[PDB]
Amino acid sequence: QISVRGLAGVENVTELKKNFNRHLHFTLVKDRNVATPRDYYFALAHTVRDHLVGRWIRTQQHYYEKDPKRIYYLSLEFYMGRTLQNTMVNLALENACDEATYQLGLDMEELEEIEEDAGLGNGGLGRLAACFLDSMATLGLAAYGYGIRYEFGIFNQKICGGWQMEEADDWLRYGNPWEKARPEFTLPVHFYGRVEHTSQGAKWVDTQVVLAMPYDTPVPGYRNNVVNTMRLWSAKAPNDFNLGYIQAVLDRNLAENISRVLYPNDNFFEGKELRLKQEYFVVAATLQDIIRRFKSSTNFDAFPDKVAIQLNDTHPSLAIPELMRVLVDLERLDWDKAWEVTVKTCAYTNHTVLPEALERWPVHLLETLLPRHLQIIYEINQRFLNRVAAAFPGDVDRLRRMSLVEEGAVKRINMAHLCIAGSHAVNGVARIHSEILKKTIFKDFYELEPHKFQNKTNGITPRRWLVLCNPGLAEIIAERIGEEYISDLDQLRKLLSYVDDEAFIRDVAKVKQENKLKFAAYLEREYKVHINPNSLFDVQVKRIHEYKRQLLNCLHVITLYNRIKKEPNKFVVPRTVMIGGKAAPGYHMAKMIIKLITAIGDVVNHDPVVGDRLRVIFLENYRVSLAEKVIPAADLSEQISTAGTEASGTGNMKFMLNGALTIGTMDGANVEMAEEAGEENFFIFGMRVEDVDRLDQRGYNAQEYYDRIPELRQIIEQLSSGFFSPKQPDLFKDIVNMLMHHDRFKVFADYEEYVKCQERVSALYKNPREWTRMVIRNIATSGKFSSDRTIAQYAREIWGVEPSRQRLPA
Amino acid sequence: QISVRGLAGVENVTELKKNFNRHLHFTLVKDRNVATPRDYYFALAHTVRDHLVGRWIRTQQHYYEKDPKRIYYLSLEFYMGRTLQNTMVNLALENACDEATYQLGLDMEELEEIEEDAGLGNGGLGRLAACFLDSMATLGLAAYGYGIRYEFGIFNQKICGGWQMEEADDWLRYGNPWEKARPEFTLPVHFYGRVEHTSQGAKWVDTQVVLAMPYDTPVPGYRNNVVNTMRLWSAKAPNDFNLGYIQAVLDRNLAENISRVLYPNDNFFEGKELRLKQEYFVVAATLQDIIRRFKSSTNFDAFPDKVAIQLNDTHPSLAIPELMRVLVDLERLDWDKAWEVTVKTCAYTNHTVLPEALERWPVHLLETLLPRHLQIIYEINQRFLNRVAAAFPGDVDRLRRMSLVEEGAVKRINMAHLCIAGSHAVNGVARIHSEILKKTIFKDFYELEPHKFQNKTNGITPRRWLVLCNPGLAEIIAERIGEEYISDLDQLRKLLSYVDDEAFIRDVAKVKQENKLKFAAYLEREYKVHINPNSLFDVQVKRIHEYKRQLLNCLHVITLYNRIKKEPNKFVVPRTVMIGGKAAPGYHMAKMIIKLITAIGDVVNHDPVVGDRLRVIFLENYRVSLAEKVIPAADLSEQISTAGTEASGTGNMKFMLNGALTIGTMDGANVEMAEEAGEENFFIFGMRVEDVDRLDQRGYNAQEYYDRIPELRQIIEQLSSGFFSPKQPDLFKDIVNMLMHHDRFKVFADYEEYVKCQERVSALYKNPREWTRMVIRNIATSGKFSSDRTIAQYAREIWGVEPSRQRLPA
Ligand SMILES: O=c1[nH]c(=O)n([C@@H]2O[C@H](CO)[C@@H](O)[C@H](O)[C@H]2O)c(=O)[nH]1
Ligand SMILES: O=c1[nH]c(=O)n([C@@H]2O[C@H](CO)[C@@H](O)[C@H](O)[C@H]2O)c(=O)[nH]1
Ligand SMILES: O=c1[nH]c(=O)n([C@@H]2O[C@H](CO)[C@@H](O)[C@H](O)[C@H]2O)c(=O)[nH]1
Ligand SMILES: O=c1[nH]c(=O)n([C@@H]2O[C@H](CO)[C@@H](O)[C@H](O)[C@H]2O)c(=O)[nH]1
Repeated sequence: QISVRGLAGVENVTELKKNFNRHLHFTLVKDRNVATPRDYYFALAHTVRDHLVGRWIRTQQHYYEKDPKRIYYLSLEFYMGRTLQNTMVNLALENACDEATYQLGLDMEELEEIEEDAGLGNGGLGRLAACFLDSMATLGLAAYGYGIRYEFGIFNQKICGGWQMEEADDWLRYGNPWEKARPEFTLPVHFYGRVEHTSQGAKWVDTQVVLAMPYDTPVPGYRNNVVNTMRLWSAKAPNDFNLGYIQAVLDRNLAENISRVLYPNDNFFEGKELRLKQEYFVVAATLQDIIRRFKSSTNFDAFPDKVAIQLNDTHPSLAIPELMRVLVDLERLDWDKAWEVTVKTCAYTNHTVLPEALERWPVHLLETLLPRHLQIIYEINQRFLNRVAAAFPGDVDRLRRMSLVEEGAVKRINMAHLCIAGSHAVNGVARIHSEILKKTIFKDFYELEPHKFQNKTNGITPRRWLVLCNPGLAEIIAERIGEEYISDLDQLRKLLSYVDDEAFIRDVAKVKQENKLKFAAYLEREYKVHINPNSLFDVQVKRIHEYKRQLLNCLHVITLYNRIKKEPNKFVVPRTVMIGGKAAPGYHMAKMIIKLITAIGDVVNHDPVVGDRLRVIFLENYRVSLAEKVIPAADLSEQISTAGTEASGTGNMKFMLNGALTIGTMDGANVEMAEEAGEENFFIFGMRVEDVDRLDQRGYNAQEYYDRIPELRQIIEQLSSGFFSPKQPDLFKDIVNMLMHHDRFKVFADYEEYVKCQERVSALYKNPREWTRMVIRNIATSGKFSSDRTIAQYAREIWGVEPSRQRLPA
Repeated sequence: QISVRGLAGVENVTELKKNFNRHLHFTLVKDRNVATPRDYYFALAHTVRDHLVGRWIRTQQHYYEKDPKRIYYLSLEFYMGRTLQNTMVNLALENACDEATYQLGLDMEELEEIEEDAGLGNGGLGRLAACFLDSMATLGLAAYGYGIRYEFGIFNQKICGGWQMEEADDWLRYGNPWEKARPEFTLPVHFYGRVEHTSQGAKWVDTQVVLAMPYDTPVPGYRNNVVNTMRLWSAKAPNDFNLGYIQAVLDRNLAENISRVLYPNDNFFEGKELRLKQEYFVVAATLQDIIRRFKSSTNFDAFPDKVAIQLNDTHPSLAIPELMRVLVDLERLDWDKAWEVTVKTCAYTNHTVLPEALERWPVHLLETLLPRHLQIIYEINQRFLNRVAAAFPGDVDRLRRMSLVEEGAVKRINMAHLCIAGSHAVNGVARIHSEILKKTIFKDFYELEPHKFQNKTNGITPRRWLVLCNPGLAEIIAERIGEEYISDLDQLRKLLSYVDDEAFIRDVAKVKQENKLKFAAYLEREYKVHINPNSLFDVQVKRIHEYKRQLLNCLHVITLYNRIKKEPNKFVVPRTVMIGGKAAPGYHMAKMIIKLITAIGDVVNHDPVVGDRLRVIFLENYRVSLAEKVIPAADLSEQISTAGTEASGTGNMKFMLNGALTIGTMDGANVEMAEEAGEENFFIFGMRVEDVDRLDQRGYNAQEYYDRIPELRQIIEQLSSGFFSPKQPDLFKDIVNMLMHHDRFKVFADYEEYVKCQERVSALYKNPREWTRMVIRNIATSGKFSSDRTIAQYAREIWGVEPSRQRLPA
């Protein structure tokens, strides 16, 4: 059908059809008479999977032959989403499979919707790991993703009575055709026990054993025949476990609960023992696997030359003391040599400066669960502080500020300090974020070892986030500049010479209108809700959090509603405001924000006077697959976090690449996006980081804004009086109280400028031609935000390896 | 290689090899360089499985087209063992696969040993269900086996310090290539709740829901292209289950524990709630499946004409009240009509008369877990007793004896009485057993409804128990009379005309010697233990129980040892005594019997004076796969249960079919075996049932035997003094006490005759030629014990269907 989807050759279509029928018969054990849509989906999945195996086997054989330096990306989250379409795109099989299924009398798009999302992540951090794996394979790096195979991923969100309800994400229910169990590589992981100090070295004994069984999933690079591996560990009890008889067998569940479920917290630390076990479980199994592969290449001096370990946040921070344990206790290396190897092998990526998100584990927990690691951490701390004392003699406060051990109510271990001390590189995820790290929270560390600190601005993969979710846009672009940009996004700059091209302007606007019509139809199909496709699609999708300020968006929506009610027969640019995202189960305020959104919609969407001029819809169960649908249909991207709180943001990049203009604060990657496109082509507003600091020094008083802004006062009075909750007048009392007395994120402070800025947005939308020309200027300069650029920087500046765009023989 | 293993055609061997390589590549994702023996086993399993699918799909389509009466065999146990070789045998692919793997440079026998046994059963009862499925498919019946897919089957037995140690049987660890999940047929099962009586009928509400997910396994008939289905249910929690968040997800384990593990009790009732849940779980899911299939053929009058439900023991007895519940509460049929349909649909098989094995569930348990079923059971009881009262006016004691409800400490429901009342046929499993049912335990019921009682003597499948485990014997037999006997075992009688044939006599003896050499080698291979292949292989394998009297065997062994020590230089026929079997985890006496066996071996096997004249070995982890190895190598089969206790026995039939002579009591099927072969060709000894009754009436006093038999007294004194347990002199005090003061099975009473009989056995073994001629007379008359004969009788006399030997187009 479309160019960028590859060729539909005669031979290939014929081959695909016969293999599809073979799998339906032999694999699914069914015939066309009793086969269900799900049966057809699996028949197609197995058919596409077959095309991966050959490349998968030779890629790994290749690495064995060439023995290049290996990159190990450790993360407790991999937000993969669906795999079928992504695999077809990277193998250039989309059109052939589309044709083949068509001839079999089937609609491939219908079958694609049957696949469950692999929701092994919460949001940005988990998605970043997924985009990175794609880019590493596309850049020919010998990379491996290591994580946990959660039985239950992020919960499915249901909205009942306007409230969020959570239900288990049993994604493995019907089976996963993409994974391959490798029980032959099962490894033992130890817990509890005690430390014995013998003649030669310490020994960790009397431990409880839990087995780690790996499951491998293929990660195909973009049309380069490279297929890397994502290995996820599953917990298994040993057969002699607890061995009444029946009860002993049933208690196996205890040990296996380790890989049962993903903790649903986004940017928030919850110090639960089960979480600590998950963190050590992935680290312990992964390192044994790494060392095994290394020995199968005694000379640990060359370990850093053949191995690079990237820690995604502090979640896998235990890799540092665990590597020391193995080298010192098992391999018998002297401490100094072991430490040298560890530091040169490990690199750490920091993701958010919010204090409530930092991992600080109680010493009593580590003491009971990992006694040897606690001892190693104390020793690391002792030697690190000796270095600090020698560099800054007499600076006693610096010593306590930098310690890995925090004193107080309960002693805790600051995992971020542990990661900085044991890594040769520490990076932030956006220029402004990395600068904040050096200027504030890690100032002491930067002064001691300035060379360790770097910046690696985040990115997104243009495969899933353009070609896959927005084929129409990828096509009109390819028509003008070719297909090379798909793996070299910087080439999009060539589109700048088309900003005045009437044909192009018209095509860009047509693609957007088509995406909006498709999404508008989807809303009625699966969610039965009417919306006007001619309105401006104003969307904010991301996890619900106070710092992301979905509340500021709500205030604007209510402002628009009150203005309309005041002057009913006055023209206003029609808008469909869409807000979506999940709230962590125990985050009360976030759950109240969701209720507020649906409550506003209940009032606005049923007011006769408003008509189709304003609609407020809450996008239920926002996840990767839904993002792929709504982002291509958006006109306006809301990135309005308080300056200095959003480390980077990645959703913002997805919107920019798909033809939406951005309204946001100078926070995270927004700053670099505006810099790339030009501030005149971005809708910037609000306080800058410096402004926020000035306000804090002075003392933030929300009352002041309430007293001086009539429109704001009206809104707060409506909320307090029960205007949006008739049967429950004080339902939103907690929200009003927080906004008025303890708003850590200064919602009111940016209210006026935000509303003003939104007016400028509506003004531009009234001029279709100029709105589109600004869109083109955004798409044309979004190249810097490809994760291929990000990974190339990690490879050269941190891992010490060169990326390759060379194809492998298929 | 051998005739009975089919042809190794040029085309087929070529096809098998390419498909084997295809699976190793695409299915296992490996190459010949990294493939392990397990990888090769799976490659072979998937290759053979492919040959099943076509026949499986058309067999089921066939039943849909012809709509024959369906037979549903409900059992909580299906002791299947391995599936690879059995599948090749029934598809006539053994030689082709042997050749194909040979050419690939692989040993098929080595690969077959890699497959895990499907140990979803405890012993005879579970194995009977497995043999039955094979015969039903071979006889072309539209039959379905319904059970539970236990995650953990019967525990693996380890012997440590002479004691039994149990370890979890994680048989699904590496995956099961034979099963096919059918999540599309997932059904809800209800528990707890309460009963609401409305205007029209009662309603079961406020229940907890557990999902039942079916897994289908193919059951191939012998070379007739028929492939039936064994459907096993797995428990799954609903996604809204219990929906802190984390804990709610982790608590899903509670509900899913239902299908977690098989209760390891053999011939013993343990009234645990979890077991009751398993029993209802299988019954509830199965009946919904049956009714669905029935409606997809309103007219429940014809239900009994299209459906037959066979209850294997009382374990699935809840099918009766559950069928009534559905018909009355859901379909709205009047009670009388519903009862008529139920009785005509259900048939019940009784398996043992031991009182401790009878299921008698506490009313308080049924009251809380299945409130509606308890009400239905009371109503059934009320109407049944009204019938009894009318038939035997004034016989008040008969009323209390026949009640389904037992009064006393705690009220209980006698499930056997429930089954008799609600079934149109009740059968015993051996002639003597069925007679005992009518004369004793079910006398009252027989007098009320004599027509209901029948006999169906057990049998074993000649496919697994001859062709598969003893190809050498099947071959020399085929050479003389053809291959027809494999599916018509009665033809073995033709071998009687070869009893004087010198060539045949020599071949029979050669095959046995070969089997013994092979087994003797196996013992050293996997268990490192030396034995003399020239000795008489005396074996007793079956679950450890007091009624089976492994203790009587022990007394004989010790007698032989004491006699040798007394007259060292006197000649005696060499023997290797082998005893094997598992003991239920909580059965103390059985565990003590195992310890006694190993203790005897410790003394006997290391006594210089004995030499290789006597060896005592305990066969560890006795299971189906081990039975297939030891039975073909046996010379003497020990079937020595106290007369009247072994309902039938089936191991006895396996030994008779494989060339071993039998020493046993006139109990269970032993009586019919001796009758078929002729008492002169059997080694019968001990009390008959009538003798046991006389002793009980008089009062059994073990002391008498001890006082009058010097050799017996010596043995008991050795046991008491610590002769077999030096470091622990009183280790066997419990055994001696039981034998002397409360032996329910009269071990001493049969001691003298047993030892005398064993002397006659040794006398015959000294004459190779005559021993073999007697063996031939046994094999020649073992035809009656084929499960094909058993199933043909069930089909004609109970289910109302005609068996067919017609092939289906492949
Ligand atoms: O994901 C979450 N983010 C949050 O900000 N919180 C918040 O943490 C605060 C510090 O303990 C509490 O005071 C708040 O009541 C709580 O909502 C959560 O409980 N969960
Ligand atoms: O637990 C967390 N979850 C997250 O999603 N993040 C996020 O990681 C992203 C990738 O670097 C950043 O772009 C986001 O700004 C950050 O909030 C965190 O920093 N921490
Ligand atoms: O499988 C088993 N078979 C048994 O015979 N027993 C027996 O049941 C008897 C009745 O309660 C007890 O008195 C015995 O001590 C026990 O070993 C078991 O505990 N388990
Ligand atoms: O729990 C039980 N397990 C058993 O193995 N049996 C057995 O079932 C067999 C098949 O009918 C019989 O041949 C055995 O004699 C009987 O003990 C029972 O009767 N009960």
